[PDB]
Amino acid sequence: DVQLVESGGGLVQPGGSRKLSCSASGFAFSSFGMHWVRQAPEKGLEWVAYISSGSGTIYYADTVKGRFTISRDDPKNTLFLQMTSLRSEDTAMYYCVRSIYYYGSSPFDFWGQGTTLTVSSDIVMTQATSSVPVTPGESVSISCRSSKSLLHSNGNTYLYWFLQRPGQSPQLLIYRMSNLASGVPDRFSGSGSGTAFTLTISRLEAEDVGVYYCMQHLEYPLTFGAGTKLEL
Amino acid sequence: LGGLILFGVLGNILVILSVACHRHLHSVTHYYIVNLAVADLLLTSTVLPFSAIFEVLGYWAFGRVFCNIWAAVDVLCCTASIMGLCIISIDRYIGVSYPLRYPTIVTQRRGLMALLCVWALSLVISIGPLFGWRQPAPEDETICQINEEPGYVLFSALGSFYLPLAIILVMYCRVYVVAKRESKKAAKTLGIVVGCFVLCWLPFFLVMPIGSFFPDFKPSETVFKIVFWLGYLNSCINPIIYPC
Amino acid sequence: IAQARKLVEQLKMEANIDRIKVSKAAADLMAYCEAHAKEDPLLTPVPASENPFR
Amino acid sequence: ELDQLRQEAEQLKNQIRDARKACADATLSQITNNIDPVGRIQMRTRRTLRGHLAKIYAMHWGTDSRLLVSASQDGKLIIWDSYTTNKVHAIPLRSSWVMTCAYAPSGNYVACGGLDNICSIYNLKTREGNVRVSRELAGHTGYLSCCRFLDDNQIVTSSGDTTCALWDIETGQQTTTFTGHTGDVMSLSLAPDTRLFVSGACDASAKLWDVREGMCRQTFTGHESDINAICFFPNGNAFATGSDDATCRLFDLRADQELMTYSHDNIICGITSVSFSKSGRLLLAGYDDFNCNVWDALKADRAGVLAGHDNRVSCLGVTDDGMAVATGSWDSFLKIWN
Amino acid sequence: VSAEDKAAAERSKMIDKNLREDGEKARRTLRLLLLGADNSGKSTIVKGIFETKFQVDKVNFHMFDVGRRKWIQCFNDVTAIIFVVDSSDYNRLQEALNDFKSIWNNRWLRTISVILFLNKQDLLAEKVLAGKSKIEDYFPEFARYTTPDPRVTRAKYFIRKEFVDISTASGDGRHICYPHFTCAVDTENARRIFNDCKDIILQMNLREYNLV
Ligand SMILES: CS(=O)(=O)Nc1c(O)ccc2c1CCC[C@@H]2C1=NCCN1
Repeated sequence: DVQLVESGGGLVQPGGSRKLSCSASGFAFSSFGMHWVRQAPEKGLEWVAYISSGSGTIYYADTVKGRFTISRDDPKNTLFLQMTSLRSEDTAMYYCVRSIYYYGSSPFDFWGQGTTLTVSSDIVMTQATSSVPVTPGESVSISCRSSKSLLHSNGNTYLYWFLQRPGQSPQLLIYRMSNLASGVPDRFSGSGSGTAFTLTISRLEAEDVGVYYCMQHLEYPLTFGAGTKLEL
Repeated sequence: LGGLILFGVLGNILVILSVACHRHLHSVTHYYIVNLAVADLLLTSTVLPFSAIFEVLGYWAFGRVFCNIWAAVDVLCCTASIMGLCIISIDRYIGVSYPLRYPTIVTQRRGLMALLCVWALSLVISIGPLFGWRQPAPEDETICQINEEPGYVLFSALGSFYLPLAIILVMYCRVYVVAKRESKKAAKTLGIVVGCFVLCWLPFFLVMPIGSFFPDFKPSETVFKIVFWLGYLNSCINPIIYPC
Repeated sequence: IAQARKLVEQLKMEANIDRIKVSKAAADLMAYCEAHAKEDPLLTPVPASENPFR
Repeated sequence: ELDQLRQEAEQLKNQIRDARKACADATLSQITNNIDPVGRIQMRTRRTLRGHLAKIYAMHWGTDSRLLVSASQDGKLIIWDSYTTNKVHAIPLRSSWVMTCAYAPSGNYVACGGLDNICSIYNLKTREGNVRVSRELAGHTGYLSCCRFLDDNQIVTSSGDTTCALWDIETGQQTTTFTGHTGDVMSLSLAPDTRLFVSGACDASAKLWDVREGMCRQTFTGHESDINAICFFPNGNAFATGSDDATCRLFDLRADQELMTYSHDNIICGITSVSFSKSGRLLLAGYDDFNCNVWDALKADRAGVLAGHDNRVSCLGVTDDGMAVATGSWDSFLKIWN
Repeated sequence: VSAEDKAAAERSKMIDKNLREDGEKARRTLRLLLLGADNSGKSTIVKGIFETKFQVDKVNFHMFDVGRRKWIQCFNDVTAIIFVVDSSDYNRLQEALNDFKSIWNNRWLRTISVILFLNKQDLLAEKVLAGKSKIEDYFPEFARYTTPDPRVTRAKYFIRKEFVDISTASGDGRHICYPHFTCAVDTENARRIFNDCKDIILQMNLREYNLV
């Protein structure tokens, strides 16, 4: 029922302008904060921008600050990203991600599809492993490291795990380093302490291959990991 | 001296706390009492200590730059208090003449507009001397004198006391008419409310234009100080009677 | 008429309950209270470090 | 026939009274006469929750001891994060007249009800991101005064039609009806094991019901007015009732009789809410004289007063870990005490 | 201190704004508690729990009919109670007087004013003119009562005098009864309720401002 469709993209000359649109359906779009996150054609996920619920708070990445403007039209249930002076490094696939923030909520739970765009300090998240060959039925573990401790004074360790299957948008697996996302099989577990976390999957099956990303939500900008690629 | 400042600040702080302590103070009629208490608190906390130090020492100590600001914050606070009394009277008149249409007339997003307009007019009146319209300052910085420029004195006195006074009198006369018609209890209350304001502010705002425009009838300095401190007395007395 | 029959049936059902002495039940309640004295944050003040509400 | 049945009922009641008398050798006061007094207890308002614009009627703590739910006359059911005083949720109610609210032990559902004779159950965990109504239990012919969850699918409600009900939320129809009260049932308290519960009514009577079979096992009397609040002891072997006669009473299930009465000459006002501490040593009683009292449940001595409400105290609860006490009132403010 | 905590606080502030908006919207409505008894005709006095909303002079009134011992404490903040009495039936008149006395002396309704509606005055006039039933049979005090058809006026004033005698006793002036005589075909009941509510709110405002 929940659907985030995206329109725009395509070929853009350098220095031009382009407006990407994200149409929401099946959920209360007014109460969800929204993010734009881009993935390079052969690299990991890059957080672009964030607009709060009611447009009361807006954040941008320093790479796109000044050139990108994010906005939302609640009555039309639409999200807009207006981009000007597009460099050749801005070619990517953009996703609009919903995220609602209250006690016990699961941000980044639903990711939209991708819209392509071809243009002709920060906390560092480290994924030492870049490719792990695995066989079905064997339990494996993906390790991730943080330059700064993601543990907060309130007891929450703001670490999120995402899985991107070949040809599909990312989906949330584990949020805040321990909690399991709804609809995700119990074969996934997340553990670890400040600056060092692990994601253990037992009885690996099909459709679990792909890229695994560790993201931090301790403070903006939001930074991902390199991405550990599990392949048969 | 200091006892008056303590009494006024304590009364205003207590009023501010007591309004927020209960949710029955969600209507605009309590927002207005909060505005009055805030104006009197600001007055008795900032302006009044400097005036008492001026009366004790007999000379300015903070310097010409830091005493010319004291000649504007005092005006701003006093005008804010007087216009707070004016808007309280207007609110009471609207609530008495239109009982069941009061919620749809005096509404938030409009009571707040009146609350902001009061301070806007207060600052408009008070930024007169700071921008230049004032008497030529004396060379000696150890002395600090009021702005007796005739045009500014006339304009400030008018728009700070006489314009609010007419509105207060008209609104409370109509309130008294309705109260006696709808049924001596109201007479005493309205008499006290109007009498405190008049007995506190009328002497000063009468002897100021008299001394500004009729130097032959210029009063003494002692009565000048007395009528100067009557406004401070009003600021200290307002939380005693208006919340109750 | 059936209401009285239902009432007497209920009274007979409630009259067959085996009852222990008041002393034994009071002793059990006192023992339960004593066994959990250290686990009650309200009975004894908790240091501000462990207090969730500051 | 009628006279014979009435005489038999009188004889049975006399036999029950004699049996209760025979099983009363000592008293709770005598046994706990040598116990160490609790002392002076002075809780302070750690948090104050504002946002309700009318009288607050019910309040229930979550099982995590951090989230709570409150219901007010403004048609609002507000779910608060007690640690940061952040309004997690605000639910508009179809009927503005609500007297009870409940929090599911799993935390996935909340319930409310009142003069509309309906028990509305709202699901908190939906993909749409908004709180929708999951079920509307109907069948009571009177106003609902209390409701408590057993599972995510079973709820026990008490109504003003002198009956209690155990429902099935999935099907939406009553699975058990508990009858025997003559007046309106005002409160109910589930046992810690959730195998039994107790219901107090306006006939100055409390009844112990077995959830499985669905019949009254024991009846407790001793109050002289309507019973407004009832709460189970932590071990499930006793319970406490508050009534309009300005008294609280402790009843023991195994002794089947009253143990202690908590009252004072100064207090002449009825009890609106009652609760127990985690250890059971403290009995929290909310009154309508604008303040709450703390009783030494083993010595019947007032150990402290929770003051700071400027109107009648309506609801009063204690967290599952015993950290704090939440007290609501008719001044639209609910406070947290530690 | 944390980004998610900041976003949660912003959500809480948005919820606060919505709650204040709804409260401001709801403060512009006056709520009436409709009481009485069966055969009194309370349902047609104005042309779980039953609710009705009617508008007059850009003012909205909400009338609630429940169906008065335990739930009535939920109505301790209504603007007024509309009590409807059928004055034609002398058999139930003492019951109506007892019910009105119970409502008036309730501890949760000590500040609520009552708008009494003596319904079905035409039937009372017909019964008085017929003479088959006499008021003095049920109320012996009617024999020596004189009005300030004359008999119909005397009976109506005696009934209103009994109700006002109940009202003024133990009233202390904190709430005022507003008696009215109404028939089934009457259509000015909304205007009467409007005027009485205006008087009640005016008295509330005067008491708030420390006036009379
Ligand atoms: C009279 S004026 O045109 O010079 N401006 C003015 C005012 O309206 C209102 C109070 C005042 C002043 C100035 C001097 C301070 C004087 C005052 N402050 C405390 C009590 N009285």
